[PDB]
Amino acid sequence: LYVTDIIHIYGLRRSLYDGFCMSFLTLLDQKSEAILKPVIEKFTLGRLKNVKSIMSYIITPFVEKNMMNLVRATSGKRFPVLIQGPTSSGKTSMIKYLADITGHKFVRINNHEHTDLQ
Amino acid sequence: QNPMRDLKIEKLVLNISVGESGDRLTRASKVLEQLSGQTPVQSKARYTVRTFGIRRNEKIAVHVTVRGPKAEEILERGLKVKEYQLRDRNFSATGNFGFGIDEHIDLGIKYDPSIGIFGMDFYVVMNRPGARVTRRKRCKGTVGNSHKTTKEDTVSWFKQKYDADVLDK
Amino acid sequence: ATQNPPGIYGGRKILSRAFRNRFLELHFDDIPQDELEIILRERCQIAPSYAKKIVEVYRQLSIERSASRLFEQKNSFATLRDLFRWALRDAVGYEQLAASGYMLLAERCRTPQEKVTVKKTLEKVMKVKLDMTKGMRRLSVLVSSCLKNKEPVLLVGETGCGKTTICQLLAQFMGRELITLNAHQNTETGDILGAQRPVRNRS
Amino acid sequence: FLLDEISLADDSVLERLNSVLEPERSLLLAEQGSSDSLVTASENFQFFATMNPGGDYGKKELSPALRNRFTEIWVPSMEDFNDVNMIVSSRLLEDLKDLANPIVKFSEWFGKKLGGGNATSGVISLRDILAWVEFINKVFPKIQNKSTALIQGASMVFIDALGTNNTAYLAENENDLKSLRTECIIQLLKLCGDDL
Repeated sequence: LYVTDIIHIYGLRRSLYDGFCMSFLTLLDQKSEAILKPVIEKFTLGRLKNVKSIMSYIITPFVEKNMMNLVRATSGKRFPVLIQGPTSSGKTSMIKYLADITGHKFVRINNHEHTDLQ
Repeated sequence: QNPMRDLKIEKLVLNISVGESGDRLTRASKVLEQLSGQTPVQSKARYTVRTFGIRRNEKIAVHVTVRGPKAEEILERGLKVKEYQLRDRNFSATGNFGFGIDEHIDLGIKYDPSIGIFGMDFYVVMNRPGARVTRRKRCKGTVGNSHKTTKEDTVSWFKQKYDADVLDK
Repeated sequence: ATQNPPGIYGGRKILSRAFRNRFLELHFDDIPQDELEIILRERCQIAPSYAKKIVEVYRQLSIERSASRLFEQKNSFATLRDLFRWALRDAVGYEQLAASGYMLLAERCRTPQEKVTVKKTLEKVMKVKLDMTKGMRRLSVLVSSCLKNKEPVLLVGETGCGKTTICQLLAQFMGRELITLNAHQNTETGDILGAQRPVRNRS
Repeated sequence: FLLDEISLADDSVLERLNSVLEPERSLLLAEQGSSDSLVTASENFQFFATMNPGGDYGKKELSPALRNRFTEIWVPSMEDFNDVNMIVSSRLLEDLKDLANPIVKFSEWFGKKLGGGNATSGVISLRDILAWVEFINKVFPKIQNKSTALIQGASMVFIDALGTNNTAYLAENENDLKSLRTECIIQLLKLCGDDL
């Protein structure tokens, strides 16, 4: 559902690394992900012989470009993205800081321990 | 001998080089003003440089000269910053001396983010009574040999009152 | 979605396997000190000692004693937004950094032993960062002067130890609503909504 | 929002305060006047109140996100040389000022010994010293009445704070060498004779 998210006849051979690393390397809780992008990074490089014309508070460089493309496509495609990291590291500021670029609405909710299905 | 050949400070001259005109210079100026109470003076580039990005007559630096008591305050005040340690150079063969400080805040003076942070230098020129002979209009003279300020004599002066240290060989 | 790691914090439950297949994994770490050092420091007049010591001291103090299961004091916890409140209010450095930073991470301890090392270690970095009682009076002026300026101030400690003087003096000195409420063992989320409604007038 | 015992509550109460300053809303919807209408937004809703810690008896520990957003005031209990004496000197100055020195010396030592994890009346603080020092303002004019009343007034909660004065049962490797009231009652003979 990721490779079909972004269409190009040079991005199809480079979408395998991002699509295969978007759900596995960033979803890992341990340190067993440092040796899995070596084969995908070397296997998903320069291999497409083209056609298609390359057509369709603080502020960090990792959340203003490294989480905008994946967050915009993942949030616009219709998928439930999860924020993994420290408590108050900037996981709630990424949506509000990345929702000012496109026409979308963000609602910050604070759930407790009494949040069941009912 | 010694009576009347004491060793006053002639003048302290603080100086700010800024490879440009505009805001960043009028701010350097603002610094020197509030710090001296005297309105400071601007200096134009003497020739054009390019690798320094300046043109002849650009207005490139301000400075201000300060004399008596007020001089001694700012001297000591920035002399503090320098932990009362100069060096054996720093003193001229004609017996004056200077130092630089960066960060003009390390000597009173708040921050204000619409002002920025500038250095804190300034030379100290020393003399004795009767300096006027070499400076008035009529009968302009040069001061006698055994009256001229020297390096030895000024260092020893500094080492004394202030108590500060000289350093190096 | 958002939260913390299950392997990091003890007592946390893992997610479902059916919801893990349709859930996108978005990794988001904390910001750097270089991107937060330009915001904490107004201009170049304050110096880089405050911005560098504020991030270096908080980065080592926050990592040396977190609120997890590996750290000692769980009450002491700071973030990236906690340094902006202490850095933005401290425009004039010199001796206000220790008093303004002693009630941030050093005031989150239990006793004086946990605040002595944090206050001494955090206040000892100011002398090395720049080349160049008192504890109650240093926090009494900043707390009373910062309490009238706004902000959610919390007074933790023993009952009747001196937490009623700040609330009574601050509430009696300024003109507020005066919404006093005595919480007990049966004070849930309905106490605020039930106690906040028909208070002021409504008759 | 003045809250006294807000840290003594159980589950609930921190969800609204933790989302009223961070999220800017009153939880996940208002209980009164909710449904599918207007939402509860907070643009000018501040919060100012104190409370206790999470290490106290009957008190719950707060979250790191709710405690990291607000300024924590570093103010614990008073000392036993100026706080206990100055806080116990008021009211007991009309009776005996020489009997207020041994009352604050044995109240600070036992208070750090008798925890509140055992019984509900096992916890001590300023209420025990203030109540014990304010409840012993009217006694006899001799040293026997003041010493016996002052030494028998603080015991009402010292010897009554324990679950039992002594226990005897057939255990395996468990032998009681001393009681639980002898250690707290053996300091009265030395404190009553040392001060008085």
